[PDB]
Amino acid sequence: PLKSALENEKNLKVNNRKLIGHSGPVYGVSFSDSSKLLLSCSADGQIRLWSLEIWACLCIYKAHDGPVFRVLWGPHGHYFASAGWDKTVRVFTQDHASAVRIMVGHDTSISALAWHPNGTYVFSASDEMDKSIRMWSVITGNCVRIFTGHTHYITALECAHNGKILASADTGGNIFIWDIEKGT
Amino acid sequence: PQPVPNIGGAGSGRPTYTSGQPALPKTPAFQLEGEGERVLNKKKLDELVRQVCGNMLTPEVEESVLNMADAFVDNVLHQACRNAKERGSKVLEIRDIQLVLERVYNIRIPGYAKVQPNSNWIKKMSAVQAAKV
Amino acid sequence: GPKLLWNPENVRDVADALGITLSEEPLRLLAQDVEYRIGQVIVESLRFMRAANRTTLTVQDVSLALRVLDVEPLY
Amino acid sequence: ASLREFLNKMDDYAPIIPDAVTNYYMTRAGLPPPPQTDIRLARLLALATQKFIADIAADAYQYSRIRALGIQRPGYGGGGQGGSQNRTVLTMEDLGMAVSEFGVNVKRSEFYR
Amino acid sequence: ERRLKGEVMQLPARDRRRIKELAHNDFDPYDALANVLMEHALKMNFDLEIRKRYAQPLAVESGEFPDTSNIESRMLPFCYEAGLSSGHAPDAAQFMSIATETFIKEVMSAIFSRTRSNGPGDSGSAGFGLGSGWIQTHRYRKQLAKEEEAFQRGEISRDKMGLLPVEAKAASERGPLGMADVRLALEMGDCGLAGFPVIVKSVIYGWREGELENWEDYTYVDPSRPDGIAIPSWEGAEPETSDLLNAVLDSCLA
Amino acid sequence: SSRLTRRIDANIRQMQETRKLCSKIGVIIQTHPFVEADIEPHYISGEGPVMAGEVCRSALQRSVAKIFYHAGFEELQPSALDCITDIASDYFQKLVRTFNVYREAEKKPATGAAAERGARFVPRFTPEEVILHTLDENGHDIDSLEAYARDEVERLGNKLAQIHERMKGHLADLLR
Amino acid sequence: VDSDEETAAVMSALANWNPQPVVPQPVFAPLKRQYQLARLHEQLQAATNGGRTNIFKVVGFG
Amino acid sequence: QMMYVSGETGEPSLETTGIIEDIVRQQVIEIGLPWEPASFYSVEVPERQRLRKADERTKAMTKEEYVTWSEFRQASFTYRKGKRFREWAGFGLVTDSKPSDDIIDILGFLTFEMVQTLTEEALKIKEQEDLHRETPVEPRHIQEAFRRLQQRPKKARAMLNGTKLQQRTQLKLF
Amino acid sequence: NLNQIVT
Amino acid sequence: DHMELDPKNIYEVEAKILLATYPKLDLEPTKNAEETIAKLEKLAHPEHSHKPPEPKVRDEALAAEQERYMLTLDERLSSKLWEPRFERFKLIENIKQEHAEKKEQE
Amino acid sequence: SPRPRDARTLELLLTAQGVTSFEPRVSQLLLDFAYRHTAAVLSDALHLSSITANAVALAISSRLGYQFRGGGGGYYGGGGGGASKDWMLELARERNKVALPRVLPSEWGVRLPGERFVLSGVS
Repeated sequence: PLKSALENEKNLKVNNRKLIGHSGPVYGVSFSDSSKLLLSCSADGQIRLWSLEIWACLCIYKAHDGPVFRVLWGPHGHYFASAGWDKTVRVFTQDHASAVRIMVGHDTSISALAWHPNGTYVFSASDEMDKSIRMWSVITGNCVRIFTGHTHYITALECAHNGKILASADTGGNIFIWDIEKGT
Repeated sequence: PQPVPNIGGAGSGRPTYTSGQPALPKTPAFQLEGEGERVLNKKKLDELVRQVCGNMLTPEVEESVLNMADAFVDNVLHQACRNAKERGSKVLEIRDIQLVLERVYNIRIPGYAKVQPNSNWIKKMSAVQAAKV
Repeated sequence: GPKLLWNPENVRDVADALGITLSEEPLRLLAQDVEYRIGQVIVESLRFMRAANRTTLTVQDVSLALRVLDVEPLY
Repeated sequence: ASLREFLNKMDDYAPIIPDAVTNYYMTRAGLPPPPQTDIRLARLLALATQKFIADIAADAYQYSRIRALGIQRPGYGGGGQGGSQNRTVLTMEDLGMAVSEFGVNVKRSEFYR
Repeated sequence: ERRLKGEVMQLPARDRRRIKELAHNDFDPYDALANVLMEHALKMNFDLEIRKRYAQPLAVESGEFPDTSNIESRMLPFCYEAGLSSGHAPDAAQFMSIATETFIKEVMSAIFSRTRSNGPGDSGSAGFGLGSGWIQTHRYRKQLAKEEEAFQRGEISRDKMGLLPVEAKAASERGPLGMADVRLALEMGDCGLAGFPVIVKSVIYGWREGELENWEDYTYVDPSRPDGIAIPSWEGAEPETSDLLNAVLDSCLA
Repeated sequence: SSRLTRRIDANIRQMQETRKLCSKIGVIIQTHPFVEADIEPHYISGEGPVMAGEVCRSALQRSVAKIFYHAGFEELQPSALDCITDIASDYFQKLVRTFNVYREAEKKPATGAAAERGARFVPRFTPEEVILHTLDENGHDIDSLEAYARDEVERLGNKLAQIHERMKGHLADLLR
Repeated sequence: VDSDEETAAVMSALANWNPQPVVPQPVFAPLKRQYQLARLHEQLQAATNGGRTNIFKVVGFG
Repeated sequence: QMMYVSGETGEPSLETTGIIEDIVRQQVIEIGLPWEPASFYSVEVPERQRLRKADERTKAMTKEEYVTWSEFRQASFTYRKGKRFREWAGFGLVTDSKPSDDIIDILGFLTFEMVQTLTEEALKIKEQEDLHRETPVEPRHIQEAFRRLQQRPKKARAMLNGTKLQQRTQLKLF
Repeated sequence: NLNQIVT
Repeated sequence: DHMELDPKNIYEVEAKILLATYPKLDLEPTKNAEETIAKLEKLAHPEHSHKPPEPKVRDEALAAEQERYMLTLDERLSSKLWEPRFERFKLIENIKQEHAEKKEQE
Repeated sequence: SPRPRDARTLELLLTAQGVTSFEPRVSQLLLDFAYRHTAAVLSDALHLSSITANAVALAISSRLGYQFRGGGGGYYGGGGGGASKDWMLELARERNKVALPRVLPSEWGVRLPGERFVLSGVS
């Protein structure tokens, strides 16, 4: 059974639950660093934060024009990032209603996101006429590395636990393994 | 005779010796009342707001409204001038502005003065109907 | 102009419905624009389909693509 | 005419829309179903939907009736043999004529070649 | 892959030829970007007249709503851009000013009607008349009806602007229109700004209302609360002369 | 089941009976009563709604067809019915979204008596205002809905009963 | 008419499709920036005499 | 005359009557029952503020003013003016020749109400404008009244909610 | 030669 | 080639430039939130360490009236109640230079 | 079974782009969309006028002011809303100039925004 903190819900017997409140298709879900908080993003253009102890929404974030495609908690779970249709990468903290960092420079929609294990860098990938991967610093908001070579739509990004290697995959069946410090 | 304006492009009011004059020029417009236009243009928006809601805007909304007015004018004029040039005209007329305003924005201002199918379409429809029975 | 995937006879039929007579150049221009709009719709539809981790295209994806482009919906 | 009295009289004003449809579409829009939402609010929403549909029906029946030279309007392809007997048929033309007043376009092609 | 052959061979030869001819297209040099890129990186001298469009302040810069004179100043460069060498009709600027006022009034009315309630009634000379009005609440309706009947009997008097006591009381409680109302109204529809995406994107991407004033306003996660939330209740080198240089530069900028 | 859900079935039944009388009069043909079928027994794991799009769309289509038969039609084109069903689904979702948008609005500063009590922020719209704004935004108001659900269908029923009595009298005279 | 060759040609042609536009897609920005940049360009063109004069030149070592 | 009956006792200028005539002409050019419940069947069997203000003004009127009001009440576009009205409205340019007289009577009934509504709204706008500053009606008041009369009920745009589409319609017939 | 451009 | 840089090669070029500007990065990971807080404190940049901005904000009469009255029907002085660019003189100088050059040819 | 041309063509084009399956009613949706677009464009071009190519181009340009601000355009291509890149760069410059918020280890993961911006008292 799943447990609820509400007095009326004391000793309730169910092992699955529903979170309702988005108005369009949901495209991302992210557990926070037991997990207490959930983040979701939808085609309606909003980001929602849910409590898994009372099973209700706490806050809505509305910094996007158009659909949001991906949302991700940070490695330790206070900052988070989001990206979608309007080509911009946004970084928030759960403390503030407005995004604290804006990342500009992709020429197309964003299709993948990833964090660095130290919590100070982010990775993004775009599609179509601009199939590149960009590395962003969170202190300044600028781009520090560009990786090029993919010719198909990119589906996944992943950084190694040692902070030195990057991996990407596309719809052609290839997986690219990159050195981060050399950019090769 | 009829008062006549200044033409030529040389300029008027220059205190020099290049005097040249018309038989009867038109008196320049002037006012000596006390209520200037530079101040009434700063209350026109308040007058409009009074009209609709029947100051009343924060500093951050008036800026957006003024941007709206600028963009509307510099947009309608651009479309209307090209439309006028399309149909073989050397001047801009109210009809072009009216067409743009009515077809792009649904705005109608009073007081300033059909398609049918041809035989091929009818033949195709007759063929389809005959096939359907 | 280029070679067109869309047949100008479709445009000629549409103009027939409204009693209009077209020349060659405007006909080719309209056909080219229709082809380009079809391409745009397909691109957006595939974007929405891939955002959901799928290889099957549904009517919902096309409807979302039309909604994002400011097009009047079809029912 | 108070809202409290109307909501208290919701027993007599329930629409013909089943509760399952109401729950499904409320969930799609983002509202949890009447177990957590008041049943009267859901009934009110369904009643508004029924009223809207009945308006759109009364028009398009008016359009069908005033229609009873003489060729169809392009862009409303549909139908077969045309029904039978002197019966009133709901056609694409009348529905399009009616819903154009609500801001909806339903135009299609008649043939495809 | 044996079904693709059948699908392709079900097309008639004309369609197959038309499809195959696409290979003759000379790819996409996209050289047309150049003009766009350039946009970002005896006779009459019409350029001299056209360059006069940038010598007048914008409404946002001067703080003045556009009028007939400003629109007249704007018209002629547009006419010379398009090849209209005879200018414009004498009566066009007044028409344009009327249209601009109508457009702004429509936008503002649409925004106001979605965030306000309890406006003046149709008792006389004040209200929305035969246009679109606001919503009312039960208590306001009851009091307004009572006061209208009382005034008709001659026991009540309006103020200098012609409002009844309930209407004046309701009006006094309203405030100036803020950005939160605009943001809420833009979530309901276009409001007439479909052709002005920059205004909408400026509204959406900005700071929230009241956010910069209350920078350190925080709540906390508390599962034991009703909503799960707890509310707390070289000469002159730069480093040694930067301040003096900043003072001088601030004086220059004024 | 309600006073409104009833009397619509009565109106439709009266329409069918009078149409049978018309058929006989014209002769000087047979219709079946309307019945709604239910689903087979179903089980759900946990507390939540049944998310089956096909069955819900079919039930909505049945409701729309009943309303359109009440309007006065006798035959239909399948594409038109599909179009109107799609429009109805879109309208319902729009209405619910409007309610949610008004309910979850940003707060506003407190003033007057509330401020004197120490409050800093208050809800932008009251619970009554949320509902009134939703109905107004989607083209309705309490008086219109109450009139529709309380008087119009009853007036139609009385008119139908009068017409049926007149037709019965006409047929009785004709046979004699 | 070989069916395999025809299928290969048709699919290869359809895989490389890339339509061209009739008019370019507009790019949007605020009016204030456009007016300001136009004014700055006018002033700088007047100052430099159309590029015939280098006003940024430095003679000496400071 | 039509304006005079509707509470406009001043002397309107040429521009005001010109704009009013323009609006009325545009409306005229733009312009049991078949859809009753009896139509549900294939057999048919034969069966079997304005007023109060006007009254107050009339009471306040004198004998001569009342006589003038009564005489002016009978103004008409079409009465004894069939040829003039048909030429004015361009009947042959929008419809086949010689519509019946019933159409002419109905159009005469409608134009009077058009003018009356316009005048009554313009007077209220003028009074509200006069109050805030501290003569007859002018073209800008008529413009404001026309802008008010062209607004449509919210039921006609409910299907555009949540989207960024522009509403485009025809000329409303007030 | 991108190397020459960068240099 | 035509232009110095071909647009299709822009990204690659940009990439190389970045490699020459940030040859070293801080790639060592952290084990808990305290270490991340310390790292964010340590890597602060002055150019990105400002405070949030401030909110947007909004007798001589007789002499002025007499002066305004005395300026009635004035073409230029009335409007005021001045950046000389010498455009005409520069144009005249350009024309004179061009004419002298043309004459020298013959 | 009968099937119109341009429908087989649209389906073959979809297959060539990597779509392994699609619902039957996508082709007719696309065909009807093309019909509507053509009708609207040429109805616009009729009023600006025999119709020339300049009228068609002007109608297309006018329509491009309020719709079709998407597609897969890249460098200075009007996609994703059509916003200029310099404007976005200056907005980013304004935003990224502020210092990152200061968080203590005891409020990391538990602190929320202000009361004005959270969903309290909503039931």
